[PDB]
Amino acid sequence: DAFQLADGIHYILNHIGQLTGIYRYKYKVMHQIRACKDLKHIIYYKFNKNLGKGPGCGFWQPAWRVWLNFLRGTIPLLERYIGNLITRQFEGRSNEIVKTTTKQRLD
Amino acid sequence: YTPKAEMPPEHLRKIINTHSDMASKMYNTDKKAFLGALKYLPHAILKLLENMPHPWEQAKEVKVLYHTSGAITFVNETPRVIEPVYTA
Amino acid sequence: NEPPPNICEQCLGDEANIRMTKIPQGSECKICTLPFTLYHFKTSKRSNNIIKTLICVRCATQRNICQCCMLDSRWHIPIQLRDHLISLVVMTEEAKNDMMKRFLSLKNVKLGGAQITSDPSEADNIVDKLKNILLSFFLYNSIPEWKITDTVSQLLSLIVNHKAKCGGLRFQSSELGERFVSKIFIIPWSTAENIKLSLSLNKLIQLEL
Amino acid sequence: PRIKTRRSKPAPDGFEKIKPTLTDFEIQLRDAQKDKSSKLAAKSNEQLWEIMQLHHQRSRYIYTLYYKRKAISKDLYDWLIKEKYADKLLIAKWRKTGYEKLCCLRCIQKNETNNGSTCICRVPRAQLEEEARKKGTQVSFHQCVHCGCRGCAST
RNA sequence: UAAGUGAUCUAGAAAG
RNA sequence: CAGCUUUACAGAUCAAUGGCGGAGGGAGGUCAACAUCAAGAACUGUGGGCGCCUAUAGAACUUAUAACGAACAUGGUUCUUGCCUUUUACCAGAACCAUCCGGGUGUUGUCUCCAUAGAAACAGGUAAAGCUGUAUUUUUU
Ligand SMILES: [Mg+2]
Ligand SMILES: [Zn+2]
Ligand SMILES: [Zn+2]
Ligand SMILES: [Zn+2]
Ligand SMILES: [Zn+2]
Repeated sequence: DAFQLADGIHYILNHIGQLTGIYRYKYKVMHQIRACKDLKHIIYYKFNKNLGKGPGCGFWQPAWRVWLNFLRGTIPLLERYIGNLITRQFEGRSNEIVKTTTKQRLD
Repeated sequence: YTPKAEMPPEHLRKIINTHSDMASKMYNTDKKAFLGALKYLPHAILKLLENMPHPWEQAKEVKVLYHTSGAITFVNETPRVIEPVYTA
Repeated sequence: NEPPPNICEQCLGDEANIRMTKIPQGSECKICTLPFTLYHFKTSKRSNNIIKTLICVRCATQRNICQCCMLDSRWHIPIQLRDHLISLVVMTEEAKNDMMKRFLSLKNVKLGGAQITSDPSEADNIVDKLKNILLSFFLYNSIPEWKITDTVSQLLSLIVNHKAKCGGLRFQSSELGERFVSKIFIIPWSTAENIKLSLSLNKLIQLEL
Repeated sequence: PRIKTRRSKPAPDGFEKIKPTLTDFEIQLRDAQKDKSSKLAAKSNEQLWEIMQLHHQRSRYIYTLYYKRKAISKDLYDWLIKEKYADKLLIAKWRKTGYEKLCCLRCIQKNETNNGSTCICRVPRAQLEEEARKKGTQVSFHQCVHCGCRGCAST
């Protein structure tokens, strides 16, 4: 149903965290996840005032917005990262220079 | 200069379908293109997500750019609204 | 910074305007396998198939050759042949190795002969020197079959072994053969003694292996 | 066409008459939109070309009925335009001079092309042929790589 | 004659 | 119901002077290219007076619980923290910095959809729109 679809979307956006590992690989998505959770808490309490506890709360908007904004940051990072990887695959580095500012190797 | 040709969606669909079972020396370059496209796949994702049809909408038509190789497809339009109306 | 493309007159075309695109580090040169700018031109607008440059400018300079034709810049002869001529009046040894070829390319010595071709002085002198220097039926009794075939045609499947020297021509028509006989190197049907002996020897040779 | 979602009213008056003509087109499109395992670049291109032609044809039919024949209401035409059926830009181009026989819009995007010019299809057969004659060679090009358009020109 | 209102960190994946 | 200024009007002599004049589009595209948008509350020229005063002027946009966003991401660098004990990946604050998702404004250029006139005022009318008016001591009885 349309309502069901909406609810599903909402679930996805809140549950990104559980639904699929992004956080594993980049653990600042954790902030985003937290924000989403907070929104859910707020939104659900607003939405289920006189109405009781259960699934079927739509109103995915703020969560969606949050995810969009998160994606903004990634765009850049991914373009450096993924792009770099593809470059490597086509043309794979010549003479890298290690860096002694590392704790290891300094001494 | 002169704007982009509004292509038919049919063409796009056909292109997409062709690059499913892609394993000939034909489209060697298309594979390369696809590989390259990872660069912009997150951008594409962001776009598509942004255009998500809202629950007051059965199905949104949306502007689309796509590499003629079939490697990547960006939803092009950026969805703006009359704020109060949107809120309502 | 980049040097210019060295494309010959016959290479490039017969027209007073050609448009080409440069593709910086387009392909690796065939000699050196080292990135370089591809120029590729279409000769006449509509005449099919492009003419991409196959070698790096440096390599061309070294060999003194068209970047498309792979022929001498001056005389338009294959590198071997041009070099061979010079030798006759020393040739280049392109080192066919992954690493070494690149090194060779980067060297700037004009490999071998190229110098002579480049200079009006030297090329001309060489030319002068060269000038001076210059100034059914079996078949029996080396030359190629494409010549034999031509000869046959003129006279009007054609098997010929060379170790044997025994050419069994089979026109498969009584008309062609009877025309062939009248219109006319021993040629029977399906110093003569010496010839016979030689033939026999050849046959023996063929048959021992 | 797009999918109906109660956005625009089902159709104006004379759609029932033309619908069966432009519903043949849909079938053709469907046949086109799929894995024809072309196994070959030229062959692959051909299907795309065919698709393009089909797209053009429907628009032409619509255009023809609305402008040249003038047998369809303005409102209906507008509705069609709004829907994905016709191509609006293409129609506009057709309406303009020198672009009446026009394979597709991207054959006259001068920006696109490597050499700053239009597609060859736009050259009238006459001129190319003449050039060929002058040269020595026969007729040089058959169809462009954007869309199959043997002699697109208005002549 | 007057107690007892509210402040609530976190949060996993790889390689080693 | 008077007066003057403008349109809509004949037929003028058409000087006189004005004003509309090298008199020729409009509406728009999830269309471009360029310029420019954090600075002494901050703008740009113009001459003149001689890098600064004095007149001219112009001025679109963004700003006072300070900003192009009633919107909010991510990087990089140091410093300090926290989980920790290897790093990435992280905690959270700071300072510089960048990237990004966007935004205007102006000028062109295009794309689309609708359209087509090269001359009218004066003497004053006809009709309609803008404003003013309603003799006995200081204005004109
Ligand atoms: Mg170790
Ligand atoms: Zn040449
Ligand atoms: Zn065409
Ligand atoms: Zn075309
Ligand atoms: Zn064409």
